[PDB]
Amino acid sequence: KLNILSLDKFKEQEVWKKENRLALQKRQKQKFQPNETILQFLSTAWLMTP
Amino acid sequence: LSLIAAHSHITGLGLDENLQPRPTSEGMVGQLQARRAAGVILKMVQNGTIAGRAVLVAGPPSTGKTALAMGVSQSLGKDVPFTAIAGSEIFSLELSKTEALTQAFRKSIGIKIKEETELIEGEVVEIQIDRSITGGHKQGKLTIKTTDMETIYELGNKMIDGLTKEKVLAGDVISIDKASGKITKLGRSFARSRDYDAMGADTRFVQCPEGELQKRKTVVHTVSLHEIDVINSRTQGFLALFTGDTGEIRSEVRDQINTKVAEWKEEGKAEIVPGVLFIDEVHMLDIECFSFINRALEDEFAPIVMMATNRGVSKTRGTNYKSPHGLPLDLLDRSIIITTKSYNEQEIKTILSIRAQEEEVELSSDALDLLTKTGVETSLRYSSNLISVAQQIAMKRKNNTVEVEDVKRAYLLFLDSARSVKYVQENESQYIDDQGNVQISIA
Ligand SMILES: Nc1ncnc2c1ncn2[C@@H]1O[C@H](COP(=O)(O)OP(=O)(O)O)[C@@H](O)[C@H]1O
Ligand SMILES: [Mg+2]
Repeated sequence: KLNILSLDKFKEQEVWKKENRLALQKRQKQKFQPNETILQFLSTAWLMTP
Repeated sequence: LSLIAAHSHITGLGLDENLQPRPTSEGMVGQLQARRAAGVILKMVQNGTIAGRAVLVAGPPSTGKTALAMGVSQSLGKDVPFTAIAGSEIFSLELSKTEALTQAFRKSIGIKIKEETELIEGEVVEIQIDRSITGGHKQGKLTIKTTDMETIYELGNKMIDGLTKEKVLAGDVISIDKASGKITKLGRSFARSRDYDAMGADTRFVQCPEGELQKRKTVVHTVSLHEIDVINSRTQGFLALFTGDTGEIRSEVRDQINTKVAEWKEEGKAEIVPGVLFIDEVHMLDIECFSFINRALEDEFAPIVMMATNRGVSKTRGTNYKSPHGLPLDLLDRSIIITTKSYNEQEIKTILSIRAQEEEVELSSDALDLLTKTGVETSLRYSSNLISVAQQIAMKRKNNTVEVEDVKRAYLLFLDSARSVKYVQENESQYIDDQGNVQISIA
């Protein structure tokens, strides 16, 4: 019983660690200016019908 | 960019696989011994092993020595340097004679460095550049497609700046060099959605590229040894490549460049392609130039030098004694002489016909016979020059062919050397003599 308790605790800890690593990577990927206005230029192929 | 010039009618030496000169091929007529010798020198240059040989072309005027040189140059083709200079070009004011000769010699040796580069080619799908106003951060992604694959690239700052400068749009097929970073707009894939300005300026569509988006290609950089010397002489030598004003490059630079290029060859980085240096009217060179040529031919990085002379025995410039070819015996001892002879009537006729074909002048048979007789009588070049004037006279007559009367009119209007000499001797009082006397009045 005690070992099952410890095992579920360890599983939760491992899931938390992996998710936190993924979140840190995502936060690293999102490096940009905070809450600033942005000017965007877009060009794309546009389909046409009569 | 070229026009119909004197030697524009020859595309090579016209030789068989066994170096036997054809009777008439690639624009050259006759000169069988001379053409065979020129072919031997051609094979010597193409082998690339024999260094610093000197070859002389001697003979009377209008015997085809410069034509022989042009034939050798045409047989060499591109990728093999050919430096055509005159004896008058050496005497400069910013450089010494030895320095000018050194630069001319080094202009004939080419260095090829081959590099492999990665090229991205495709038709753009979507371009998107996001930049903050009053901010330096820029973020952008593009989707470049090919017939078999499509992908999205998230761009760094420099690529974003380059694409913004190049004015890339959706309907653009462009190439990206991952090393250099230049963007080349090859063409358009479709129209620009019918905006007002630039309505129909993109009609010339180009096909979408096919295959792997990122493909490797090889690029060859060909630069002469003199250019490397000028680049490494000073920091501003790169400008000197175009402006001139190279100065007198210090000998240590040339020695170090020689060592570095030898190391490059031993390493396989660079391929050395030696060429031919051709000096028109070498009799104009000073004796100092001939001595320097004597010594500089012994260098391992020297080209093959060919010279043209027609002076026979004449006074070498810078000295007071006559020499067999206008050249000192020291230079004659280390040079092989190929000779040229006067042309027969038939050879003159076929050269005239070749020139008429090149000048797009249609000559009648009788007109060609008259031109051949005139050329034998007066000069080959005289008849060659008369062809075009006869064509113009025929055009004035509104006729598409040159007849005997047109050639007669051209002969009457334009004189040869002999007729001018006769008219001068008959009327000597009407011209200024060497003693500075002339009669202006007629009474
Ligand atoms: N063997 C030849 N074959 C074809 N054309 C020739 C030949 N020899 C001379 N010519 C022509 O006659 C002219 C002679 O010019 P050039 O070679 O400069 O005379 P030179 O030999 O006195 O320098 C050139 O325009 C050339 O086209
Ligand atoms: Mg000549």
